[PDB]
Amino acid sequence: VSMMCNEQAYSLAVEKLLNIQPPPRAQWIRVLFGEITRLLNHIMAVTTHALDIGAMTPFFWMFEEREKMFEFYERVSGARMHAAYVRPGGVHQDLPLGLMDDIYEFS
Amino acid sequence: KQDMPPVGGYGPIDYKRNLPRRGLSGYSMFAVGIGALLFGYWSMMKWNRERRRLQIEDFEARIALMP
Repeated sequence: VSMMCNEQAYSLAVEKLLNIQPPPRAQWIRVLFGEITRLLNHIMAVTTHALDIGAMTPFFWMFEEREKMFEFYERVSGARMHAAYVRPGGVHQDLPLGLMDDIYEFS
Repeated sequence: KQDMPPVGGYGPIDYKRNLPRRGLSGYSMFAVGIGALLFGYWSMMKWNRERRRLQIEDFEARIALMP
C-alpha cells in the first residue's frame, strides 16, 4: 500500500549519515504524500476487514472513490503504484501545473 | 518561476461527524403501532361475524331439503 511512507523511512535513514538537511520546498511534499498514504491504508484496513467478515457493499462503495487518488500518483511520479520517487537527495522532480486545485477539489 | 502555491481559495471541508436526523422518537413510537393493530382487530367482527351469518345461510340450504 505505502508508496511514499516507504522510502520515507529510507532517505531519512540515509540523510542522517550524509550530514544533509533537505531543502524546504521538498519537505512540504514529503508531508503531503506522507499524509496521503494514510488515506490508503485506513481505507483498505476497514474494507478488507469488512470482506473477511462478509459485507459486500462497503468494498465497492469506497474503492470507486479510491480511483480519484491514483491519478495523482501517475501525474507526479512514474506509474500506478510503485514509484521510485523519494530519493536520498530529496524529491526527484517538481509536481507539474495543477495538483493544487485538484487536491483541494478532492479533499 | 512557474510553481504552485495559490494565493487564496480554501474551505476546508469539515472534520465534523454528525447527522442526527431523528426521527419521531420518544413515545411517539409505540403509538402508531398499537392503534393500527387494534384497527385490524376492528376490521374483524364485521367480517367474521358477517361470514358467520352467511355460514348459517349455507347450512340452511342443507337442512331445508333432505327429506
